[PDB]
Amino acid sequence: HWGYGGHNGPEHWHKDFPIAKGERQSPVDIDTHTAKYDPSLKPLSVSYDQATSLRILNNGHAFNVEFDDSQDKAVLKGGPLDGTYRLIQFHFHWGSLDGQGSEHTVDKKKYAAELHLVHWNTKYGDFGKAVQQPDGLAVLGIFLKVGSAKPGLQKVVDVLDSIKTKGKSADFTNFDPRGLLPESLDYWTYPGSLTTPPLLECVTWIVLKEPISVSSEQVLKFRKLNFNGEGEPEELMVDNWRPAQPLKNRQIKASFK
Ligand SMILES: CCNC(=O)c1ccc(S(N)(=O)=O)cc1
Ligand SMILES: [Zn+2]
Repeated sequence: HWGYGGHNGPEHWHKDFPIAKGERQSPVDIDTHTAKYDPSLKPLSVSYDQATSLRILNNGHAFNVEFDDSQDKAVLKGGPLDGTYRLIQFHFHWGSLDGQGSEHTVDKKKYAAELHLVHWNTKYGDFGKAVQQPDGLAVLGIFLKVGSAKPGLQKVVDVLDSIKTKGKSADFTNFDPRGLLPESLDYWTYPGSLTTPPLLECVTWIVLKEPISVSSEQVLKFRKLNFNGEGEPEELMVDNWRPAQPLKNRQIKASFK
């Protein structure tokens, strides 16, 4: 199976998922000196007031906080998007040490982690149909740096002990994802892909410029998770990030001057 180990990591994925070498793969490096301000981009509308989180799952590659997406509760609109995108899950990618972990980079800088809030375009009816479309998904990406603690992250880190290994889940209701956002919603955007197999080219990426700060203790708790299942040899869940892929024939646009 694919992973981020010594023998099944990102450089191997193309053998089962040839789109790994496609034309709109993610993540990418964001060159802040080449991305152009686009005055036609609108403010992002993040409407998370009615979000309903349900569960948190260790799926062997990350942990996903899952939401009820059976109605337009938590939605993303505006920005570069046409239409309404419903929040289905969020997860993170992170490193074995603070100097790596993000998927996107900014002028080659790697952040300690990156949060992905995954949304699907409701014009396609369900998530599985949305991932087959070039405008099916919108993923809001937020960098994490280590410094002050993020109060709104602590409920997530304190449940992690209960989902240490692959296939474990826990009830996770009433979690408010607004507590994971930075102050500013200035962003970069470009067309890309899922960053894990099947690597489908179905994503409008929206990457916030302002990182959130998390504490060393918070990220250390992500790094105590396991990729393996219960009872199997322990492999810490660290360095679950794909490195930057070729930009090819794409432009990265900035929402801000
Ligand atoms: C189809 C099963 N895979 C997913 O639904 C999926 C969602 C988001 C991302 S990411 N890392 O680009 O936000 C990758 C994969
Ligand atoms: Zn992701």
